[PDB]
Amino acid sequence: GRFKPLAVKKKYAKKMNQNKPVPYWIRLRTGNRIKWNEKRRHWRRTKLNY
Amino acid sequence: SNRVTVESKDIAAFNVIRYPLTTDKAMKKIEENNTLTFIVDSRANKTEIKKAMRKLYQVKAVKVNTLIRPDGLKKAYIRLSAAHDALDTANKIGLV
Amino acid sequence: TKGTTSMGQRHGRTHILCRRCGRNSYHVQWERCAACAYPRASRRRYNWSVKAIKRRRTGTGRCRYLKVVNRRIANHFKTPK
Amino acid sequence: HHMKIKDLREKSKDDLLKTLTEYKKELSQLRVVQQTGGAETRLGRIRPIRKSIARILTVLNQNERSNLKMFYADRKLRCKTPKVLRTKLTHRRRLALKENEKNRKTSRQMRQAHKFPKRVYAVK
RNA sequence: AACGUGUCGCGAUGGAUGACUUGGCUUCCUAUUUCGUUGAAGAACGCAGUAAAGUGCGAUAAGUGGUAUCAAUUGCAGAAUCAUUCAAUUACCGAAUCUUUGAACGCAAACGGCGCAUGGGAGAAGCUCGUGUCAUCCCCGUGCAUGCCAUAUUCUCAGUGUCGA
RNA sequence: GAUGUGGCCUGGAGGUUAGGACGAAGCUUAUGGCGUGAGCCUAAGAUGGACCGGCCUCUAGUGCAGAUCUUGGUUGGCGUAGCAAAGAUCUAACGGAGAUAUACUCAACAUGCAACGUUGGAUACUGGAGCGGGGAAGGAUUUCGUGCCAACGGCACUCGUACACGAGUUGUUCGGAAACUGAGCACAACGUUAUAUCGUUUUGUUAGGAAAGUGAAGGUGUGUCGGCGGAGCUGUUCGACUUGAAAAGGGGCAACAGAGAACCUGGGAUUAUAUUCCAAAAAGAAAUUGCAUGUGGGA
RNA sequence: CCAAAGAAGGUGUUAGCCCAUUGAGCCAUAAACCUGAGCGCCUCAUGAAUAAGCGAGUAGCACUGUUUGGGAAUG
RNA sequence: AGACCUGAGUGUGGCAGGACUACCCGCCGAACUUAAGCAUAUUACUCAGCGGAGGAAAAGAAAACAACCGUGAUUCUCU
Ligand SMILES: [K+]
Ligand SMILES: [K+]
Ligand SMILES: [K+]
Ligand SMILES: [K+]
Ligand SMILES: [Mg+2]
Ligand SMILES: [Mg+2]
Ligand SMILES: [Mg+2]
Ligand SMILES: [Mg+2]
Ligand SMILES: [Mg+2]
Ligand SMILES: [Mg+2]
Ligand SMILES: [Mg+2]
Ligand SMILES: [Mg+2]
Ligand SMILES: [Mg+2]
Ligand SMILES: [Mg+2]
Ligand SMILES: [Mg+2]
Ligand SMILES: [Mg+2]
Ligand SMILES: [Mg+2]
Ligand SMILES: [Mg+2]
Ligand SMILES: [Mg+2]
Ligand SMILES: [Mg+2]
Ligand SMILES: [Mg+2]
Ligand SMILES: [Mg+2]
Ligand SMILES: [Mg+2]
Ligand SMILES: [Mg+2]
Ligand SMILES: [Mg+2]
Ligand SMILES: [Mg+2]
Ligand SMILES: [Mg+2]
Ligand SMILES: [Mg+2]
Ligand SMILES: [Mg+2]
Ligand SMILES: [Mg+2]
Ligand SMILES: [Mg+2]
Ligand SMILES: [Mg+2]
Ligand SMILES: [Mg+2]
Ligand SMILES: [Mg+2]
Ligand SMILES: [Mg+2]
Ligand SMILES: [Mg+2]
Ligand SMILES: [Mg+2]
Ligand SMILES: [Mg+2]
Ligand SMILES: [Mg+2]
Ligand SMILES: [Mg+2]
Ligand SMILES: [Mg+2]
Ligand SMILES: [Mg+2]
Ligand SMILES: [Mg+2]
Ligand SMILES: [Mg+2]
Ligand SMILES: [Mg+2]
Ligand SMILES: [Mg+2]
Ligand SMILES: [Mg+2]
Ligand SMILES: [Mg+2]
Ligand SMILES: [Mg+2]
Ligand SMILES: [Mg+2]
Ligand SMILES: [Mg+2]
Ligand SMILES: [Mg+2]
Ligand SMILES: [Mg+2]
Ligand SMILES: [Mg+2]
Ligand SMILES: [Mg+2]
Ligand SMILES: [Mg+2]
Ligand SMILES: [Mg+2]
Ligand SMILES: [Mg+2]
Ligand SMILES: [Mg+2]
Ligand SMILES: [Mg+2]
Ligand SMILES: [Mg+2]
Ligand SMILES: [Mg+2]
Ligand SMILES: [Mg+2]
Ligand SMILES: [Mg+2]
Ligand code: NA
Ligand code: NA
Ligand code: NA
Ligand SMILES: [Zn+2]
Repeated sequence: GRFKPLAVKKKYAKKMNQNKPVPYWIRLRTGNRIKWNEKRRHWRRTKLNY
Repeated sequence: SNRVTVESKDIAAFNVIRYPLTTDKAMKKIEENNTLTFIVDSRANKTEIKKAMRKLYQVKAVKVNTLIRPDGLKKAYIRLSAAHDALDTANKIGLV
Repeated sequence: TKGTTSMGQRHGRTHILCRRCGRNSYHVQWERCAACAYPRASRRRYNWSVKAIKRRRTGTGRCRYLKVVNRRIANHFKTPK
Repeated sequence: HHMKIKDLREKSKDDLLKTLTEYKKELSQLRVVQQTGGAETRLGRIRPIRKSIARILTVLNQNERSNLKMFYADRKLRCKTPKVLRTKLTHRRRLALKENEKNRKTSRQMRQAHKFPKRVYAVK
């Protein structure tokens, strides 16, 4: 709905900015162990409930 | 005073105004609405955005419309007075 | 009936985010946190859950100041001549 | 094309404050370059400019704190020193007995120590 | 015949075993070794040229300063110098910075809200000669919880308390 | 059930004696030999790539077929049960790799099927208590454009609430707060409790309880006036600065449907927002606060 | 060939001599710490050559309760 | 008038609150279990609960043992 506290809106903003894939150049580093973002979120799978 | 850190009064406007936006919507407002679009400090003020525009760019803002974007940043739609031309100051700013 | 149909009768929230711990355990109606007992001055701490104590104790966060003061103590509060 | 720490230390407050403004303005212009494409040579200048601003502010705050420290080091203004400038140490150490107070003795204790001092001796 | 059965050779699926081990567990020792209203622990936001997590850091934000050390960092890129240093990079630490909070303590709070003092700042109205000054509005600093202790160049008071004028 | 075994096997330790890049451990077997057996040893690898055997003694988390045993994987059932409420789709064209896809023979059928999206037609359904248009709670980018089809949408997809990239949320008047009280809560205060993390706290109302810092009127200065008589003087009105009537009952929260609340049309203004954007002919027309200036009139 | 160094890590197979380690020693230091209670100066302290009392709602005791090995009763 | 007794207001200078809590100090305090049942007892003056410190804490300089040819603050170890 329309209403949300600004603090709640800011928490949802950070979750939106974290919902990104790993950059490709990360996988080319010398001792890299990261292949894909293991904390990817979908609004239909898992809820945040802020 | 228990605060002794040196704070400069001539750099406050640089924190108020962060950087302009160059999206397709932002470029449209420059031409037909004489309006510049900026990303501003999320805790800044419409009154303080107007004063920062005067200090940084020597232009007069007749209206400032603000919104907090879904990513958390604050964006300002700044209309300049008809005396100033938004395209001209956009060229001076460097966004063209 | 109880079960699937009554699951759709659940509306609203009992708990929201807590200002002190951010755990979504702040009882909206009772105005206190189930996890840290905010706004009571002291936090919740029980020996029947040592596992819960280890989740919230010192060192599970940043220790922004404790790291600095430990270095100062280990160096006997060294100061320039 | 940055600021060196050596020549920052022989500048006055006004010259340091004036220099800080120029670097803040230069950084703000470089933020425009970040948004509107921008040559990669220019984008490499952001970090040196940001560190120069930090260097200028470090010198300004070091000078101000040192100056205020000797200003309040006077006999009459010592008790009015702001708590941000007083020695930190530790909460317990600040409240602990000082060596002068911990070593206080009564008149009888002082006389007993002088009358019967501990000796140095050996057995053959 | 066909399904089906059995054996062998070769494949697939499936990840046991061995070797490997910057991890765990257990024991022992050495200390100018023990946080916080001088705002801790914890919690939240943010910070890189490129950066989701993690790590480090706090608008001076993958770091400022100072000592050592001596040419890198490195996925790519960028970078004055090829380096006594003033700018490599690591290590350590005396100097600094340190957003919103939290015992949280001006008042509140699913509110990035609202005050009272006192310092400032910006002010395109108005007055003044674009310069000054500046109402309303706006921004920033500091103080402002309760209790207790001490104190008052000897501060201001109350009591059909006890006196004394 | 007891006992014995220069009886077998496993991980480590103290000794001793050996092996390994000309191939250790592990693994594979119609590889045979030895032992009554537990097992041992050799052969081969068209296996592997770095450690390890024998013997004496020491030591222990030391031997598995089953515990509705634990964890991981696999498996017949099995291309089986089924994927049947909410009536339904047809046609041409365009798009697409998704076709009209062919050794011989062969005019076409009898040898590339079945399935997609869009548009135009056709047919039908929802039938205003709607698979309509807007909101609260809840969700939080699912919104929009472009691209894309590995996984996912239990059939399918060229489509998508999927994936990737890039965008979007604009307010003096709308909702909230600033700024009301309600059922209520419980900070302070006091009391209690070994322990405050307990109790009281709206029946006008805290607390054995000194919780008001606000201020009529005066006196005393200043500023804007007035009248009198001789620009000043006395007295006087009203605002600023410095004597004290009367005001009992501390500070706060709790309604986004109660109370309160100054804006509403037009737009060729978006890919996505709009009583929120529009700029001098504001498309425009208003309404309201807070300060001021000047005019008019009183003081 | 080294060893007052065989020491166990690294390096493309099992390394004393390929690398790093393994020792005398050298350099630099807020305060604190140790040293004829280290050693001077000023200041301030300081040593040596007739009777009376001594801890009160305390100790005990009674009842109750609890605890103790403490039992006609340990706290 | 004033004093001093009691009690207030404000200014000035400070302190408390929270975290940690393995060990330590004070309180509070079960039951499962054992007794082949169970109630005293046991588990146990333990767990859980509430407070408070420190690098340790607590204890500690005899209203102490003994009954000896006597010992001599506290703590800890073997016994
Ligand atoms: K035999
Ligand atoms: K299984
Ligand atoms: K209460
Ligand atoms: K007992
Ligand atoms: Mg809704
Ligand atoms: Mg929500
Ligand atoms: Mg704003
Ligand atoms: Mg808005
Ligand atoms: Mg219900
Ligand atoms: Mg119902
Ligand atoms: Mg409820
Ligand atoms: Mg409520
Ligand atoms: Mg802080
Ligand atoms: Mg507060
Ligand atoms: Mg409070
Ligand atoms: Mg009297
Ligand atoms: Mg073992
Ligand atoms: Mg052997
Ligand atoms: Mg074979
Ligand atoms: Mg076989
Ligand atoms: Mg064997
Ligand atoms: Mg076993
Ligand atoms: Mg088995
Ligand atoms: Mg079974
Ligand atoms: Mg099958
Ligand atoms: Mg079937
Ligand atoms: Mg069925
Ligand atoms: Mg159907
Ligand atoms: Mg059609
Ligand atoms: Mg055909
Ligand atoms: Mg076909
Ligand atoms: Mg019909
Ligand atoms: Mg019908
Ligand atoms: Mg109808
Ligand atoms: Mg409907
Ligand atoms: Mg869509
Ligand atoms: Mg499917
Ligand atoms: Mg998506
Ligand atoms: Mg995106
Ligand atoms: Mg009542
Ligand atoms: Mg009420
Ligand atoms: Mg009240
Ligand atoms: Mg009452
Ligand atoms: Mg309210
Ligand atoms: Mg609601
Ligand atoms: Mg209403
Ligand atoms: Mg409104
Ligand atoms: Mg829409
Ligand atoms: Mg070696
Ligand atoms: Mg050495
Ligand atoms: Mg001496
Ligand atoms: Mg006595
Ligand atoms: Mg008694
Ligand atoms: Mg007992
Ligand atoms: Mg007894
Ligand atoms: Mg008794
Ligand atoms: Mg048991
Ligand atoms: Mg029993
Ligand atoms: Mg039994
Ligand atoms: Mg029983
Ligand atoms: Mg316990
Ligand atoms: Mg000790
Ligand atoms: Mg002690
Ligand atoms: Mg003794
Ligand atoms: Na949850
Ligand atoms: Na069917
Ligand atoms: Na020294
Ligand atoms: Zn909480």
